This record gives sequence, structure tokens and C-alpha cells, in this order.
Amino acid sequence: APRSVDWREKGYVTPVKNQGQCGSCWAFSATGALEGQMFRKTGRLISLSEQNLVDCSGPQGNEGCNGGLMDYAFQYVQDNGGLDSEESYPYEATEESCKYNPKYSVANDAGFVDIPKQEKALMKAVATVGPISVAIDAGHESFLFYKEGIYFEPDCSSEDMDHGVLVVGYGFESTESDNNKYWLVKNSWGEEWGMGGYVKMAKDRRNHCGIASAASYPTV
Ligand SMILES: *[C@@](O)(C(=O)NCc1ccccn1)[C@H](CCC)NC(=O)[C@H](CC(C)C)NC(=O)OCc1ccccc1
Repeated sequence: APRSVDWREKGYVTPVKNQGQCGSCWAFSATGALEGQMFRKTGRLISLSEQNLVDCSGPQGNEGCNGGLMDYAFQYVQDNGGLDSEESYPYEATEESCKYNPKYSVANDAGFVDIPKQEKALMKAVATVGPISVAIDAGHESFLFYKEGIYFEPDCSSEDMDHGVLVVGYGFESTESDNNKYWLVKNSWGEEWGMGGYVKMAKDRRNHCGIASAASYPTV
């Protein structure tokens, strides 16, 4: 597999978004992964509606601003037969009734794939498929104040993930500790967080923060 991958360079990735004060990270991770697979298929990158998922995918198991799972969002898009664009169904950061409108649907999927819970399998999936939805343990002061470098938090759990994000690649840079590999991760806290809204998460360090425990992507 390649040593460095960055799907932003191949057109698969929209700009960083900001979920506000709604617990909808799962919806931003899911739209990011589906933005990437829709682009793979059609060659057109269209920003997709997180609000659509927040308001409407409750029947698949999601709980709006109180949390959800990317696989439930992928299920919704399939069950529902579509997903509206960001421009047509903009983000309000609050749960409201479902206003999905099929005329404005710009994406679909036929299910999803759950990646084996190993960083080796995550790597192979990122290298071949595109951006991948993942869950991580983001509950640490260090994650809030991240600015640059390879994020490593010794108290990070590999089974208790609380936060959905999007792996858009991986790479390496020399470091003091010679733990040089990272996942390139798009967050949903705006551009002012981290490195333009991205974080380099430690890679091949015992599934740091559980990034490989709940990884998946939609089938397009
Ligand atoms: C996500 O981390 C998030 O949105 N973080 C920022 C934020 C802003 C405002 C309030 C809270 N958080 C989000 C927060 C939890 C509310 N995390 C999730 O939704 C996670 C994601 C998974 C992949 C780990 N899911 C979650 O907590 O699911 C709860 C749940 C319980 C039962 C059934 C379905 C979902």
C-alpha cells in the first residue's frame, strides 16, 4: 500500500464544516464519507445535508443532536432513497422535524461496509476506497487545544469512542519519539480548530483512540 495518501488532492473532500452545539458529529462524518463515494462515482463533489440526517434518520437508530452512528446514516440514505444537498437543506444545529425532499436529493447508497477492527485493514481501505468514517475517543483537553503535529494522548481509549470523524488519508513526518505515522482526520469543529480543522492522529500505535474500531464507508 502507499506510504502517504491524501484524498483532498484528488477532489474527494469538501471544506471543513462546523457542527455547532449539536451532537451531530456522526452526521458530518457520514456526509463526508458519502461526499467521497459520490465523487468517486460521478466525478462531481456536492456538499450534503447533515441536517437531513439529524432530522430524519431516527428510524435507523440515530438520536439527532443527542448522537448517532454513521452506519445508521448510511442505512437511512438507502432506506430513504436519497439525501438532500447542503445548499437545499442547510445546517441549523438543532433537531427539527424531517423536511427531506426527494427533488433535491443528490446522493444515494446501497448499504455500507464495516472495516475489520485493525489499523492494517483501515490503511488498506483508505488507500483504495477513499475517505472513511471512523469513531474516536475525543474526550480529552489535549484534543481541544490541538494545533499541529501528531496527536497522541496516553489516556486515550481504544474501545470507548465518543466522536465521529473522517479519515481522508495518512502519512508520516519525523518526530522526536520516532512514532512518525499518522492518520489525516477531518473534524467538524470549523477551520479554527486544529490544523485548519484537521488533526494528524497517531497511526500504528495500538489503535490509538480507537480509530480503527468502528470504521466504515457507504456503498455507492
Ligand atoms: C459527537 O462527538 C459530537 O457531536 N461532538 C461535539 C458535540 C457538540 C455538542 C454536544 C455534544 N457533542 C457526538 C456527541 C455525542 C452527543 N458523538 C456521537 O454522536 C457518537 C458517535 C459515535 C460514532 C461514537 N455517538 C453517540 O454518542 O451515540 C449515542 C447513541 C446512543 C444510543 C443509540 C444511538 C446513539
